[PDB]
Amino acid sequence: PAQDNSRFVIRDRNWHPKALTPDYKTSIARSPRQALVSIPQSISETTGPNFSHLGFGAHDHDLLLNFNNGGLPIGERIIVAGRVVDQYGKPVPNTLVEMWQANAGGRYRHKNDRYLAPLDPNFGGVGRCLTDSDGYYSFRTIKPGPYPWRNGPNDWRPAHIHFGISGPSIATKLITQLYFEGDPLIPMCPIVKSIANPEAVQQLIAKLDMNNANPMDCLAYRFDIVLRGQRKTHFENC
Amino acid sequence: PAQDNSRFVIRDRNWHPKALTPDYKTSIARSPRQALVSIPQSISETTGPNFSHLGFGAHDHDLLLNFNNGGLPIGERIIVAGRVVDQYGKPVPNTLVEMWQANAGGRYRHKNDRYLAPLDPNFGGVGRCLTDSDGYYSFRTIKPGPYPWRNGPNDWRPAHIHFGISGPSIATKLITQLYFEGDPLIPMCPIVKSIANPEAVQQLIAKLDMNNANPMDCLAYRFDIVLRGQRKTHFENC
Amino acid sequence: PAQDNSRFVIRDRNWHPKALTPDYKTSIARSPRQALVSIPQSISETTGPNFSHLGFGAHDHDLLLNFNNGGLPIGERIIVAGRVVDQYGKPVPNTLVEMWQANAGGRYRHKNDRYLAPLDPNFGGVGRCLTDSDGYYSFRTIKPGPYPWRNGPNDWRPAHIHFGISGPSIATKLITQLYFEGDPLIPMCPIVKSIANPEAVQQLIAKLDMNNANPMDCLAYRFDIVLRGQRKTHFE
Amino acid sequence: PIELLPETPSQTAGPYVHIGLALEAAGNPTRDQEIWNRLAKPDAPGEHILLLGQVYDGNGHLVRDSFLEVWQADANGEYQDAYNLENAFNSFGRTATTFDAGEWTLHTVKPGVVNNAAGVPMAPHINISLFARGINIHLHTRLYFDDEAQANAKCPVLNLIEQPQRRETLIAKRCEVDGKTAYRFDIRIQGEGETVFFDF
Amino acid sequence: PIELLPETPSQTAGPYVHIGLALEAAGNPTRDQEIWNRLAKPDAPGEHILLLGQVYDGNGHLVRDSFLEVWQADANGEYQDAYNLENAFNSFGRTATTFDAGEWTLHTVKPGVVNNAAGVPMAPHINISLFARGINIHLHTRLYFDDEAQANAKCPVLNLIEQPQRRETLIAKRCEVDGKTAYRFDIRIQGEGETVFFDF
Amino acid sequence: PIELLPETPSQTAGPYVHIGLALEAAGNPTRDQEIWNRLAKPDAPGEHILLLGQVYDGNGHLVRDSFLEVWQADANGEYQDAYNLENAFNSFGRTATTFDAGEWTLHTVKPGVVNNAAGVPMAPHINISLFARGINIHLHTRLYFDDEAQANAKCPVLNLIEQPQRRETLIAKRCEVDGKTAYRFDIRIQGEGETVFFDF
Amino acid sequence: PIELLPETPSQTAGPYVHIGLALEAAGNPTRDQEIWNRLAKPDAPGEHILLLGQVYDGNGHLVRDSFLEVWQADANGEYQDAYNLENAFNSFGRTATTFDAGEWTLHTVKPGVVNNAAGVPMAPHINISLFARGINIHLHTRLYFDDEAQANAKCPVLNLIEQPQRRETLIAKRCEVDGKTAYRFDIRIQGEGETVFFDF
Ligand SMILES: Oc1ccc(F)cc1O
Ligand SMILES: Oc1ccc(F)cc1O
Ligand SMILES: Oc1ccc(F)cc1O
Ligand SMILES: Oc1ccc(F)cc1O
Ligand SMILES: Oc1ccc(F)cc1O
Ligand SMILES: Oc1ccc(F)cc1O
Ligand SMILES: Oc1ccc(F)cc1O
Ligand SMILES: Oc1ccc(F)cc1O
Ligand SMILES: Oc1ccc(F)cc1O
Ligand SMILES: Oc1ccc(F)cc1O
Ligand SMILES: Oc1ccc(F)cc1O
Ligand SMILES: Oc1ccc(F)cc1O
Ligand SMILES: Oc1ccc(F)cc1O
Ligand SMILES: Oc1ccc(F)cc1O
Ligand SMILES: Oc1ccc(F)cc1O
Ligand SMILES: Oc1ccc(F)cc1O
Ligand SMILES: Oc1ccc(F)cc1O
Ligand SMILES: Oc1ccc(F)cc1O
Ligand SMILES: [Cl-]
Ligand SMILES: [Cl-]
Ligand SMILES: [Fe+3]
Ligand SMILES: [Fe+3]
Ligand SMILES: [Fe+3]
Ligand SMILES: [Fe+3]
Ligand code: NA
Ligand code: NA
Repeated sequence: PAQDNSRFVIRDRNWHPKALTPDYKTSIARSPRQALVSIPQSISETTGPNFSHLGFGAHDHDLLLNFNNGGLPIGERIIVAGRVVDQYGKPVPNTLVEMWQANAGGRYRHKNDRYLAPLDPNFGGVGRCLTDSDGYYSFRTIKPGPYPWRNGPNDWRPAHIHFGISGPSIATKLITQLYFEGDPLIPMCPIVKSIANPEAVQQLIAKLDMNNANPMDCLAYRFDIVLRGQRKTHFENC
Repeated sequence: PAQDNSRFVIRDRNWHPKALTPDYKTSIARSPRQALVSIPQSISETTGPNFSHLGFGAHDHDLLLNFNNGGLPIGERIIVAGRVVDQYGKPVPNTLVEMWQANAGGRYRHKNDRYLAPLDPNFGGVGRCLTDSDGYYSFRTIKPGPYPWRNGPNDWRPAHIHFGISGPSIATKLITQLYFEGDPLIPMCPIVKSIANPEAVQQLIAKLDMNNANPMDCLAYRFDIVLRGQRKTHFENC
Repeated sequence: PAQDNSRFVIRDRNWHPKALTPDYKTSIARSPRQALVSIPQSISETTGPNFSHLGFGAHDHDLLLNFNNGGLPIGERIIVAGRVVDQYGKPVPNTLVEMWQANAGGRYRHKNDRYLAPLDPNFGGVGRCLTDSDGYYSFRTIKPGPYPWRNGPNDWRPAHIHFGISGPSIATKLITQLYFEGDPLIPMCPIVKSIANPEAVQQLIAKLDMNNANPMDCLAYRFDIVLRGQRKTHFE
Repeated sequence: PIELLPETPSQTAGPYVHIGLALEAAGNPTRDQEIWNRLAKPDAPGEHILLLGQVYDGNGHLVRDSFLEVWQADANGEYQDAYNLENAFNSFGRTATTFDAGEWTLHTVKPGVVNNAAGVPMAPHINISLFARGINIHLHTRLYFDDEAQANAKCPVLNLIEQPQRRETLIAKRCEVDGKTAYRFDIRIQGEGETVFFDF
Repeated sequence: PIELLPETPSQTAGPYVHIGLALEAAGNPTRDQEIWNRLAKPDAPGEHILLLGQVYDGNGHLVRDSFLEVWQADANGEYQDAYNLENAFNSFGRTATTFDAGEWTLHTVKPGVVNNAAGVPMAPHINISLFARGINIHLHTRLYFDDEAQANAKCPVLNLIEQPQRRETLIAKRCEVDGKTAYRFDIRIQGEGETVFFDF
Repeated sequence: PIELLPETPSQTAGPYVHIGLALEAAGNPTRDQEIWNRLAKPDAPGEHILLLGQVYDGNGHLVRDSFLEVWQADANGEYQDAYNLENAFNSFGRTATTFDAGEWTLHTVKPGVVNNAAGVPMAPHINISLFARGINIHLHTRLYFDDEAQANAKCPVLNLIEQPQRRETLIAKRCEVDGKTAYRFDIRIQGEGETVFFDF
Repeated sequence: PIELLPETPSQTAGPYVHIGLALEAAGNPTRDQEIWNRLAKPDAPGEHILLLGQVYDGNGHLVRDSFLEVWQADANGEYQDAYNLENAFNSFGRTATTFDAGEWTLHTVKPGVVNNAAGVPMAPHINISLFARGINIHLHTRLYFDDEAQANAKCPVLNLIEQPQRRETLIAKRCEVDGKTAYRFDIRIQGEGETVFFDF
């Protein structure tokens, strides 16, 4: 079983979005009004699931083939790849990276999506993989379209892919969103702007990566992810 | 019939792309080696077709409906709209604007397109309209995907829509390409860079136009087009 | 038979003042705490009153003569003029512009005003007019004085005139305030500063307009007003 | 992106709004023609109704200096934009809360049904804009009627309000005032029972 | 001072979180192996329990699109981190609220006691991370058990909550669901009875 | 100096130009009305002729994806600018090279003489604009006729070409295609026999 | 976009390239072991062949200071990367043109068929890199064989050359030199018959 053998650098909650960001209307009623209670790290917080033994399907990381109903999805073919490191720069190997997204027209394959834009019969929109021994992951997909939502009267999410990353402990687990280099919708989005520091937003913007493209086939985008720094305990209890 | 009643400002052929731009490989053998011969404007050059009496179909300007085989095309729904003016700022009314493009995945509906990305059974990729009495045009379409081509070993066109504009004379007729605000492929493209002056390239970049979007439906991009300045003759023959 | 034939550009509610601006104390209890609910425009929102055949009196736009009790008001004689356009730069003709203000000493002719400064027996403080066919309006008045008010313990409104503009629909209707070029009270006012963006505040500052003055008579200030962009429907 | 001219920003109407827009309530003489709270002369077609209401702040106290503007269809579901004090009916009016009691009143007819832009019928409604001291930009709401339950249930505007409980805040209560049909429509700006406000 | 690389900032999981992490609930086909809400095979050691709850926003309305991740010791107080669908027990699981009733369920065993870093025993608990549309960064909480009152009163984590009344928000209520031992743990994100959320 | 707004810069029509401007040739369905290569109804006035040609690159290879726009006077020397598929004659048309043989065709009448701006008669001619993959801005040329030698020798436009040998590149060769009067006008973009291209 | 470290830029090998890479041709003593033009010892499996050629500039004159590097599969279609002067066969060698005659020679075996990355067989080929004074970055080409017409016709590399006439530039001519099978492969850097050069 798991042991308490490390500590995780405290989160900067002014770098992360705060809970109450009223331009993102749903956050008003879904944000606490009391302060978070700080607690020291124990084995409950410094351990978490490792997914090395989860059974992955052959195409789990390939959204071009994992919802195959007779053909290829329509859309901009792309590899999304990168490295998961911690704040000390150390690779995070064998960690679960999950992603989900809309199709090329900004339609989600989800019963609650009321957007008119059509489903793609060959696109599901979910992927998962494990980082390799050097911290690298990769997915193949189509670039999601922007899509309109009921926040303000004319609000549109930039093209984005939802990411979840487990990391070494429940303390490191993160859900975030990847955006795309140069998208003019990014600075207009109240969800992006839940993050108060524009330098923090920069960290969510995937860069075009021509070096990783397959010629005559697919483009590529690089998205590196930084989880909380992990260090050994020192001078504790003594 | 047509009369010679105007003159058109001489083209700046260092603002336009030159013919020989060898990074665009096909231009090497398809560019003249002799100088163009300058000639004065006559009725042959200062007149041209007016298309007011061409019969337009109801959906000719609407690429979401003009290739309807049972459903809507998959892709980012967009209006592309703007104004056609001349270099003096005067609107160019009742002029033919034609456009053609690939689908959301960068596949063209053309027998010679060898790209693997699938056709969309509900997308053709051509539109046409006439500017209105104030010079404005508009189309509805899906945003085309980038697509790979055999120039260099890893060359990709940015997302683009081909435009042809007639204007008042054969002297004004122009074919050009619209690109999209923020696309990181734009500065890497040898066809874009056929244009030597980056300020000229800026004129081909359509801007996101939220004011013209239909909420919960489609985004919009603005692309204004400037044709050669038209002026009356003065002090000629005398 | 008003008709739904246009759409109005969505408001930027970070340009406008937000509802909760606590330094303006009365906003604390008079601001919603739930988000506004966005709805699409219908004929209910895209139409509104046209006041072309409201009956205006001779002096409705002239505060120097519309409260005449045997003399002229005391104070700085001024013309307040400008153009009403939409965000596309289109003039807004035949639209209703209403204005109200204090007198030269900062005293309002209103039963609830407890400020000690005297009323002016020949000044009322209200005007109204229609923009002309090119979108222009004009009033003649006296420059209002600044006003102390019970917000913080030494708060003073800059000199200001309240404005109401109808525009083409209920969606365009706006109430705002005009301030005067150079007034050092402007950056100190918590009502002005309900507007977060100082470039938006700049849009409320009327500029001295010597070109529109009547020599040996009255000065003039220019205040242009921009209402929401109006466009035709497309692909609906 | 494309950026247009910025809209002139809103400011509060302030406590003395009545000087400009509600002359009698300020304690002042009025002009020959005023825009006020009688949308229907007695002879106008439709069911004649009195509307009344109070406005509450976040501490539950009356907002005694509220100013309301209203916009509604006539009984046949048509908006009448040509404002004229000679008309038997005008689609537009203005009211204000009294300083002692805090109550506003309107004299009108029940509006007919009008379709939204997609052709779907909306329940009978009066569009309201609320202005006051401490309100930096006016608040938009709608007054619907509790005796139109079937129509309210299917209104495509009401159905954009995610919680049913919030829809109830826009339904005015039928009653009788001096033998005449009336509806009470209270607005709570803030807190418990907070009235739905719209952006469009 | 020393500054490390900045952490990638959080964003909301959004309304369609189920596409990626709760496939069935999205309305979609599932893959061969899914991470879900049954932590214990029927013959796993310990006392088998059902956990269930609903999640409330600041207006008292159900949050019908919430997603929860849980982490707990097994019955012997050991964290089983080698996740595997063939394990008798996984310390990790996931659950989500149904859209109709807004209720999540988890099938597990009551966790054994584990010590904090100073060697002091913590009361039996389940670590919970709550994700949803409108939640910009996930909320951490703990589920403790109302039939462990002696342990709870001495828990060095519960004791970091200054007010005893707030400690009560973390104590699940023993009950019976279809005749089987269960504990209900409702979460109130905001307002009256607001659940304690932790930072660590 | 005075600087006007800059003209929108040209770009290549590209290989798939036919999608937009030569739908059939792309392999696609056509719309009710297309702008194409039959300028003259059979009973239009004047001498009915076929024009055809091939286009060569600097290596002597066929340019199989070229697109041509033409503009010419009718038989009476008048430019008919009101384009209409019901006209007996349109001064405007479009044609494209077949992919197999690289050959374009046009059905028209021989144009009548028109004067230049100084009143001097120009020899009968067709104004041509050539577009293709690899051509960044379209090339302007003129097609004149080898059986108009007297007129050609006095043309004030042909006379602006300094070298007589280059004038020869603009003279189409009279021939017969299926027994009918035709003129062949090959274009050499580059190299030996390079066609004269104009700027105006 | 993502930008890696820039590659060290190329420069011409220059006229004295032989000092470094072709010691005997410089007029210099050689070292014990040199990399040179005999890829196959007499006993290596496969058809033993002599290859020879000349290199022409754009004015049709011999490039007498050319240096060529070659890379080819053995007779069984396998690339042998472990370079060793003991091997019966090496996949790599070097040659140079003589200063008087301008001719280079290679002694090798005809390479077997190798598949491209998609599994399609390529015709037998030798990969050549050409270096010289006045060549700023080396030129890549392939030498194919005129007695493999059927395979050449189906080569997926040859088929990427758009014009058939250009494919002919890569086909070496079978002949006999002193009773032994030879192939001549001339390279024309520029102009008429210009050899196809590749980027990859
Ligand atoms: O926790 C809070 C955070 C921000 C705020 F405005 C109020 C709060 O109670
Ligand atoms: O290390 C600690 C951190 C937070 C806290 F509340 C108590 C601690 O002992
Ligand atoms: O079962 C699934 C597999 C792949 C995908 F993209 C979506 C699914 O619902
Ligand atoms: O908080 C922000 C983040 C990114 C941005 F572009 C603007 C913001 O106000
Ligand atoms: O597994 C770990 C344990 C302690 C530490 F500092 C780093 C690790 O990656
Ligand atoms: O016309 C030309 C243009 C550029 C060049 F390098 C050579 C030419 O003959
Ligand atoms: O006006 C002219 C322009 C160009 C030319 F070659 C001759 C002219 O007379
Ligand atoms: O005939 C057509 C109509 C519309 C379109 F997009 C393509 C076509 O080929
Ligand atoms: O000619 C150019 C045009 C645009 C650009 F970004 C780079 C160039 O070299
Ligand atoms: O038709 C025109 C004629 C002469 C001119 F200067 C401008 C025009 O638009
Ligand atoms: O409820 C709220 C709380 C704070 C804020 F800025 C706006 C709100 O609507
Ligand atoms: O359908 C809609 C719903 C809400 C909104 F704000 C705009 C819409 O177009
Ligand atoms: O009736 C009035 C007329 C003009 C004025 F300024 C104030 C009034 O109350
Ligand atoms: O919000 C403001 C507006 C104008 C100003 F001068 C300062 C501010 O803080
Ligand atoms: O749909 C509704 C409409 C009005 C109301 F009061 C409650 C509802 O649930
Ligand atoms: O110490 C406590 C622990 C749990 C609880 F519910 C209340 C307490 O005071
Ligand atoms: O003047 C000329 C006109 C046409 C031609 F072919 C040759 C000439 O010398
Ligand atoms: O396909 C070919 C291959 C080699 C050659 F010489 C000519 C060809 O047409
Ligand atoms: Cl279950
Ligand atoms: Cl034909
Ligand atoms: Fe005031
Ligand atoms: Fe999303
Ligand atoms: Fe293209
Ligand atoms: Fe050297
Ligand atoms: Na916010
Ligand atoms: Na170039």
